[PDB]
Amino acid sequence: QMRLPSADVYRFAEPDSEENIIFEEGIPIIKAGTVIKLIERLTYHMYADPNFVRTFLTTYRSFCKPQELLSLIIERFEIPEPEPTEADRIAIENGDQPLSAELKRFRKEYIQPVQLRVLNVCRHWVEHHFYDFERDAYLLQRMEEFIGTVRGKAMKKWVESITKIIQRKKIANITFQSSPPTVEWHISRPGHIETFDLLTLHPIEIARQLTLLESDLYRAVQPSELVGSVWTKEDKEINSPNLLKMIRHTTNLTLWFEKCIVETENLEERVAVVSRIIEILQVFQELNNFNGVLEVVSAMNSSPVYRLDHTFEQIPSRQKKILEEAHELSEDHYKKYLAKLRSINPPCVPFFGIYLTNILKTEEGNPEVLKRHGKELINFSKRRKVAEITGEIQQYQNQPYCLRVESDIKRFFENLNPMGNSMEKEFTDYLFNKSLEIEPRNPKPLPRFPKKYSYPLKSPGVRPSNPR
Amino acid sequence: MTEYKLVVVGAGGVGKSALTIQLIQNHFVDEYDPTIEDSYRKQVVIDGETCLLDILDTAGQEEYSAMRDQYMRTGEGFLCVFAINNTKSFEDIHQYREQIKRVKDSDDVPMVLVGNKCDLAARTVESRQAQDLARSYGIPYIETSAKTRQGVEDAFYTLVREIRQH
Amino acid sequence: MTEYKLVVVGAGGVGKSALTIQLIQNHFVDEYDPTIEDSYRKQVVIDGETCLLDILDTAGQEEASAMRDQYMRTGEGFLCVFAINNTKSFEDIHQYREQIKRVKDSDDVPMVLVGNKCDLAARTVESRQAQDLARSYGIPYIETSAKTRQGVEDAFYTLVREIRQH
Ligand SMILES: Nc1nc2c(ncn2[C@@H]2O[C@H](COP(=O)(O)OP(=O)(O)NP(=O)(O)O)[C@@H](O)[C@H]2O)c(=O)[nH]1
Ligand SMILES: NCC(=O)NC1CCN(Cc2c[nH]c3ccccc23)CC1
Ligand SMILES: [Mg+2]
Repeated sequence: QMRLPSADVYRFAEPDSEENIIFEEGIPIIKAGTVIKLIERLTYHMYADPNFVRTFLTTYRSFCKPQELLSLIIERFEIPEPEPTEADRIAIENGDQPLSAELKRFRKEYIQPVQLRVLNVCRHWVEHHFYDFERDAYLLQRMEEFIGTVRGKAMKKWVESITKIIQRKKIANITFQSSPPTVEWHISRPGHIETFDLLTLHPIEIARQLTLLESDLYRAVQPSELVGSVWTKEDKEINSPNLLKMIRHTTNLTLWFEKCIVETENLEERVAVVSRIIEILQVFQELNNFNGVLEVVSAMNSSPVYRLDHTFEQIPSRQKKILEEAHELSEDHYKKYLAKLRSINPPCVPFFGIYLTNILKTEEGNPEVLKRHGKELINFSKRRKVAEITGEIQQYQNQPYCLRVESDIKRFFENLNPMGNSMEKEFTDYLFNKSLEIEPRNPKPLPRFPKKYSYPLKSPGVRPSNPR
Repeated sequence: MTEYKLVVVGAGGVGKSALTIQLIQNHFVDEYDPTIEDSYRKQVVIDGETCLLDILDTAGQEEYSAMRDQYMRTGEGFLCVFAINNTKSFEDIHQYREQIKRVKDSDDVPMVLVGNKCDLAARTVESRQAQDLARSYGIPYIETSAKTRQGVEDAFYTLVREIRQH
Repeated sequence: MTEYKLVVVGAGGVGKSALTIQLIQNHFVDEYDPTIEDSYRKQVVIDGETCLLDILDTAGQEEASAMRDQYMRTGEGFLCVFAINNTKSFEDIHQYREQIKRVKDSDDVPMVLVGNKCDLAARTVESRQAQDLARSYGIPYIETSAKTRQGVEDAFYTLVREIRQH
């Protein structure tokens, strides 16, 4: 085997024991360890583990500060070379040149791999977790000085590379196989944004533009908004604003669907509205927008809407089936949804809520340290569970949709504001009262109401057209 | 055997999720995984009758406020949780109860008020105010500890009795 | 769903990273940032079945040539890349195939020969020559561009079909 430096002058040479590292039961999986041992394995000389690097840089801030991480990898990087050996001594004493076989082996098989893996940690750090440096200018200065003063031409290529990457990140185009489908119009024509509404825009183009909107919001959520359960803490507006934008858009849409329904007082027109919303749901299923599917299902299951028996009695049979299938996605703790998600061909937009509950329960359900032999080891299997979840999230953020944006329909949906100036409790009561006005409790008789929509209520359907 | 569907509701950011976790988790070790099938299902014996508990806890999803009706509608009994060091969550209890009543279309739904001690900060809701609120609603009051598992069986078992005796 | 461990290998500058990012993100990277070791995941439906692709993007620079045995041991199939405007990278391909065969101690390892940068006119390796090599290994040859997305899906999905039929 190969000789390491003294543990007194290089801390990362301590032998593994159950007092500093614990493995799970073809490289090993770590269950717990000290920071030193975690960093040693993060940059081991034998094998690379890129999934371990992603797990560590995602979750380390719960057991170690950024300034201290940088100090520790700078320390791991400066490896002391060995002294000349006996065969080297004897050669020099005859004026010959030493073979230096063990020093050359130590450089090639220990120092060089450990130093590249340290640089690789730095590369991933800067390239995928640059917010540590945005929120701390001193940390960035140290990183630049560390990288900028690495001598030795074995490292030169990656040192020049990481310098350029850090400089780009500081100041800071899609290809498809197919062409995107033609944008579909119904009663509202291009540019006539004042006429835009649920029944005047084409239901295909509604689902498409909402899908693009929600996909952009989904793809914008970074793991810094999730780790530490920070979207639930007092500072969640600072720490999780892209996550909260997404959730609030989802809530707006749901309330907009509820409002469209219960503010349509005429029963025949309301059935048209409910039927159109179910047609939009169908296109969501088509486009794999599960966030949109659950927006619609949440609206149907809300209190103001779920009780409208007279309206749902008159819904076409085929659409009760579509809505009932979509609702079954959520039964049994989202059993069928999880299955469907893990079987589709992306792009998709997942439903974020499930991930949120799983991350939070994992963080509250597991101890942050393990006590072994009077030592406090960092419980790393807990951090791997959390990074497993964030890795699933990131996987569905890679694939873009092949759909044209229509700016005006996008702007219309971005600016939707069902609640207006009212608080949630007032607005929620308003919706429920409207529901009791337009379909009173039994045995009070079912009133009649005049029509509000002047234009035709016939759905143009959810099969796409295609002119030349 | 009978299956009860319980729903935990209440304000987020104050340790609500400790309840279901401490209930289910092999409460003599800690390696917890919410991902796996039936880490929310639990066979128990309550008053000699064996039954199966199905716990829906959507902690973390509190900002999806338009999804509450859908989640609540699935349940036969409700655990209404506040944190004893957070007055806001205590005052929110009223709106949660009015919302439950509305999606069940009923004025007596089986529910329990649960005051949860989630750390070592100072109590700001006294037992007395909580008892009085619980008495005014006609429901049981139970206090639990998020560290020591105290009161966690009592909270769920009480709710099952509340369902059985409806 | 089945998981497949793919590994992309080849000289430095041939486009291993550009291919993988094109596949994963539909985006073409113009900068040349030397890889040490990158990892990616892709859920995709191939021939009617759903599978999870675990793609490992490797270093092509000669400085990291002593760190290959570790990733060749885990990979289930290999994407052997060279650039058609680079004769030296084509000559290096022989050496990757030899090293894989040794490390995995098999003569039947799933791989695909990929000749990248086919969007360029100035070609110095001829298709015939590359194809001759591919037949002697008993593997398919596919020309790709990471810039125009030509052949990219074809290469990765072909390799997956071979791991399936292993
Ligand atoms: N015109 C053209 N340029 C390409 C193509 N693929 C890669 N390049 C360019 O070639 C350079 C090297 O690409 P890169 O993917 O970094 O190569 P690599 O094989 O990953 N090298 P390394 O092993 O050092 O990681 C970049 O400038 C990239 O833009 C291609 O298909 N066409
Ligand atoms: N059997 C009494 C009864 O009201 N049955 C149904 C009648 C109409 N309805 C259908 C419905 C409304 N909103 C939904 C949301 C999801 C799945 C079905 C529905 C729900 C209940
Ligand atoms: Mg590369």
